[PDB]
Amino acid sequence: MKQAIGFIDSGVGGLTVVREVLKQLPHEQVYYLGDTARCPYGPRDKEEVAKFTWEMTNFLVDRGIKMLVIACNTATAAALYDIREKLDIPVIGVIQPGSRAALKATRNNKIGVLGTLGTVESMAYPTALKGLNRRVEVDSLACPKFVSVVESGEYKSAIAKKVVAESLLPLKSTKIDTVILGCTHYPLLKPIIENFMGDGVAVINSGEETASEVSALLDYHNLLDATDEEIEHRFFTTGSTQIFKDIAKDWLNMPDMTVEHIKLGK
Amino acid sequence: AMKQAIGFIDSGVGGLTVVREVLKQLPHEQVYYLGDTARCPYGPRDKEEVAKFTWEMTNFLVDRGIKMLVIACNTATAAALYDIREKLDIPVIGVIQPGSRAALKATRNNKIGVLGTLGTVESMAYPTALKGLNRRVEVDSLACPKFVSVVESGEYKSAIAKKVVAESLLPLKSTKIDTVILGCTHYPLLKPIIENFMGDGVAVINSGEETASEVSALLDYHNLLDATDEEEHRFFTTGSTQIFKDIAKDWLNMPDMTVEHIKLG
Ligand SMILES: [Ca+2]
Ligand SMILES: [Ca+2]
Ligand SMILES: [Cl-]
Ligand SMILES: [Cl-]
Repeated sequence: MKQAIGFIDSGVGGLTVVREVLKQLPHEQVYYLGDTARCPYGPRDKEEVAKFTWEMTNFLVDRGIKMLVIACNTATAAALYDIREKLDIPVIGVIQPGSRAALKATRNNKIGVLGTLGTVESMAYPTALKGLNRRVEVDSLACPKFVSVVESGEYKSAIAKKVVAESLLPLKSTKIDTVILGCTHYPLLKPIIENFMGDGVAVINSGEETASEVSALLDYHNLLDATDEEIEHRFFTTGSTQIFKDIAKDWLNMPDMTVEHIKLGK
Repeated sequence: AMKQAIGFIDSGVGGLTVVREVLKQLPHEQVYYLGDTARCPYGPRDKEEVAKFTWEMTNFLVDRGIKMLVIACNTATAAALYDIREKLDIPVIGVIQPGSRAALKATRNNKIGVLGTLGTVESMAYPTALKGLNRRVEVDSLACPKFVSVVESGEYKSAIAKKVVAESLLPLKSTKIDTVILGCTHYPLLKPIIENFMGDGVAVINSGEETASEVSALLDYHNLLDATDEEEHRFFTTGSTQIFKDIAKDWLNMPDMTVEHIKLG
């Protein structure tokens, strides 16, 4: 009768959300699916992204999940409303939780948003933020290089420092006191970004609030488990299981995990 | 008439510690607040009576057209949350679960102290919630019956408050507890004194912030967030309006507040 929390993503970035779920909800089993054969999603057409997101959704629903996290900013924007309406389990994305966390952390209502070209172009974060607080001013900044620096493992190195300083220089001209990491890969750069931005700026890992919302929703529906003793996490990918496993076992401190290859769509 | 309020119910001024954070995180939402000052304390009351009173406050605010309810009182949450959630057609949340999440996020060694009322402690709601989230947590609870009295009397910044806090909390210093949950919504009014007493190795937690984020999340989830530009909060007490205003205006920074007296019985 034990059921997983499902996570869907285009790749490995959603693992940063899983990381916070492991901390905050240690009794819950996680089923994660990264569609690495077809990432990036950012460049793709909304219809296509919804179709892909439904394929991933349907796969995890067949596997038995009691809640779904769309742990991808692009998929969250393209499909959240339709999936939430059609499924009878709770479904959330990462954008409303990140926005909430920013509104909690800000003191001057000047917020920065870092993300992919697609994310920043969507205006999803400004729309969420401003709907909650009309006084907020939001500066959005595309950071095209960051995903590569993280996936390639360079995110602690001298390269990351230079890439962060280069990319975020515009933000230094502002009085922003809060920066939302609006791409699930970006938490791996968080210490470097905090260093560049300085001690007056709160840097938001939206996985932390997302995990809290999962916990709250599970409680709200009386679905929280009491033990981790028969926990069997499962990781699924459409791309290379080895490349995925190599990253995941490091980010999640899980040397013994198993990654299942799957075939979706076409 | 198009905006509807979020309702908050409490034994007295404690619920204001949740309201403060709602005003911050949800600045366009209207608050309707009811404190049952005339029957405070709820702490030493039997669970059946706490539930009865909590239902009285609920009915009052439901009749005023609230769109969501926050039980901003820990003993009431323990007594009545599930029954009120189950019977109402509007979302209802309590304050024990958010406090429990917040404490577990702050702890470094998994050793948590809970301060609360006699009723909250007897219920074991906090240890049950905490261990339900992380079975490796170690929880110790302490009943602090004088704390509510000092807060409701407007004496929470005084020499007497400092003595009472020192008297009650001294046993926590003989432990390795690194996190203390303020498990009565009145207790944040005493937080500077408690922080100074406990010292800097101990995270003292006001769960109002975590409660307000949950209110925000549930409104969004159910498509209940206010999208209008209407500009008027309403406070109700079963005791003296002046004494309530003196405390509320200190805690909230809201010089022009509307406070009215009501009868529940
Ligand atoms: Ca109204
Ligand atoms: Ca231990
Ligand atoms: Cl008591
Ligand atoms: Cl209480």
